[PDB]
Amino acid sequence: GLAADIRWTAYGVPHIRAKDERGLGYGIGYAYARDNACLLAEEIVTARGERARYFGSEGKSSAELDNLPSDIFYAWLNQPEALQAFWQAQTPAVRQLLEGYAAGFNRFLREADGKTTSCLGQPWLRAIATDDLLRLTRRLLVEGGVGQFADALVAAAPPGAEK
Amino acid sequence: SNAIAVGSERSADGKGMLLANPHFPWNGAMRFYQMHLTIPGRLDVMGASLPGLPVVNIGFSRHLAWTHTVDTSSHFTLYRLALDPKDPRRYLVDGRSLPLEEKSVAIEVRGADGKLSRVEHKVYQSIYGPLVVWPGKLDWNRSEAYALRDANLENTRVLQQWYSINQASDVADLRRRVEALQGIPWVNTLAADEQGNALYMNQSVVPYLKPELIPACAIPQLVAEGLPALQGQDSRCAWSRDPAAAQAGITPAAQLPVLLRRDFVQNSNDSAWLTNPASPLQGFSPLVSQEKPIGPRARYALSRLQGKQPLEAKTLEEMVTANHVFSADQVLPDLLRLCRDNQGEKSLARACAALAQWDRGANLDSGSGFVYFQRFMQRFAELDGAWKEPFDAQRPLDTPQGIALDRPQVATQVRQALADAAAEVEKSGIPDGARWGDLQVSTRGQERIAIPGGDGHFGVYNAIQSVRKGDHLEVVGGTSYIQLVTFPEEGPKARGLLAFSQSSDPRSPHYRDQTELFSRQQWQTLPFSDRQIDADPQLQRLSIREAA
Repeated sequence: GLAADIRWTAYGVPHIRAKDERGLGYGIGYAYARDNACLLAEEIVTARGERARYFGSEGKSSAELDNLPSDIFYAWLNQPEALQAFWQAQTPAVRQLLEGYAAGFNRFLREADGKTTSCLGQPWLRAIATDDLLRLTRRLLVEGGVGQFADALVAAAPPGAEK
Repeated sequence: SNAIAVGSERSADGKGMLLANPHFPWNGAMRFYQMHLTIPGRLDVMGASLPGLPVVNIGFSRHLAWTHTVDTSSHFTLYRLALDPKDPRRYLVDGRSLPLEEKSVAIEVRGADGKLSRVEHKVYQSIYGPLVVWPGKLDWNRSEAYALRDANLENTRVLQQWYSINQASDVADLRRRVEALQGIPWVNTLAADEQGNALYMNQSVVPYLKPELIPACAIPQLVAEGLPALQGQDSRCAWSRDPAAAQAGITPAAQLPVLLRRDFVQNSNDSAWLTNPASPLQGFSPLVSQEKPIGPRARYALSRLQGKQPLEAKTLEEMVTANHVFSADQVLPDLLRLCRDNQGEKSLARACAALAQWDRGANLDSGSGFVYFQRFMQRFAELDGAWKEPFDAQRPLDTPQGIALDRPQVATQVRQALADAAAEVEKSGIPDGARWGDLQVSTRGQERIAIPGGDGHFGVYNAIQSVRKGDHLEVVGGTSYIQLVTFPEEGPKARGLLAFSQSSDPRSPHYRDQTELFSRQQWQTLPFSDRQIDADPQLQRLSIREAA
């Protein structure tokens, strides 16, 4: 199955040991959830294009984009066909790292009682899938490109009959 | 971001050394996180990573340390479309009218009443990519529109690339691994190894045009404004193909800048050009690297690095912790002379006194002279021909310098600029005697923590960006994961901090512990060996498992 040995040193730095990528990913996802589950959950909402669904149109993402334009952009960027192509192009090692991460993040969520997590019980805090990690990866990928034109993409519409 | 790699010809110990000082957000999807990863026998790497990525992005291993800085290369191009004069949803390529594709997305929106409604939105796309509008610059009218082709949309190699970097043994191996896969999206790579090699690579995913196409395909006015814009009505302006590239239409690795030295390499987000001025990098595509004036952080770094004296770890650490406002070196001496020339102008007295007192830094205890200087500099930037020594391409390290006070017009405008800044500062409601650390903070629960450093645009190597929030400047990004690595005989010695602390959750014991240390500029050991890990009296262990 999946298994990891985790040691934390001062300041909460994890040291993860495993015999393979799936177990290594399991350790990473668990350790990261313990520190940052709410952050990852929010950013996954953003990369799924679901901010307006949970927070309405008057809010912004942590990139300071309005929620509805951000959602249009990420719904476009992270369409099912794009995520499937990206997944199909991954090596077994990377697929295993991602499978392990999702499972380790979700194990922390099942066990959490609030010691280090402020958003338990929120509807947007939920078990994650490897596709969510692909969404995050793609969001980061385009930060030097079309991501800087997200508002401009959403604004692009043909003219009417103006003079 | 800043990075400095030192090799065997300049390090005090004759081995490699690396300073990693990325400047990234303090919150959100680019918030660094420290971790050490081991699969015994074949993977042992430590550093920091971005949220959701099961790999180390900046880090070190037994014989190698590496980091990244955002590069100046273009990672997309814009295409100016020639619209079909009968139909603005069609565009012409080689005179042939093509339809835009329309892809609709559907979004759920929570309303004032709490119910969901469905919003549908059309995304228009050309053969190049989606259309983009910047009102007043990139319009979509009846003649033209603009589409954007992003080179990293087909970069499915990005996770694999850092997985491979995490396995690299030394600088030669790191260079092979990156040149082989070309999965780095938009950063430079700098690295040092124990043997004393210092490496700079501008090896990222960059649209490729053969040299003869570049002047033919450019939109001149937009390229002059820094936009990588091409003629989208001409099929010959498609990105060029080369079998050696790892991805269709990107630049092959042999055509991208690399410098391998034994003295040093550095980068602070300028182009490859002056990575090490003893061996300028020139002759690349303008999509890749241009010879532009370097910014004050790199000018600062080169002022400390050039020469013959050995570099110690402490030297590199203090380049960060000095918080020196290097832009002051270029303007403050002539500005103070102007103050002395105007001791009768009552409106300037407080600014001149603050500027004169100032330690020229962005330390917690630095006085209000820093704030006067920033506001003055924001106005100085708008003046024309005010440098005494303008940028000289034959003296890129030492220009521009000085205020052209001998030109009566400049003296007038610079004095006005100072009076304006002085009035602006004094109109703010900042307490008399407040120091920089009283103003610039990072909020933790309802405590604040004073944060040293200042905006990289003023040449502060410890770059910190903040925004006014009520009565203070709230830090939003800047120095983040710090790592300084050397290679003594027992194993790598890594020192640093994660400035904003491991956890973003106020409930965590690790929400503000390194931020207190960052405030005090007290870097710490990054334990890597089993010996270092076991010597930690805070050590906690947990083993976990589940079925797949």
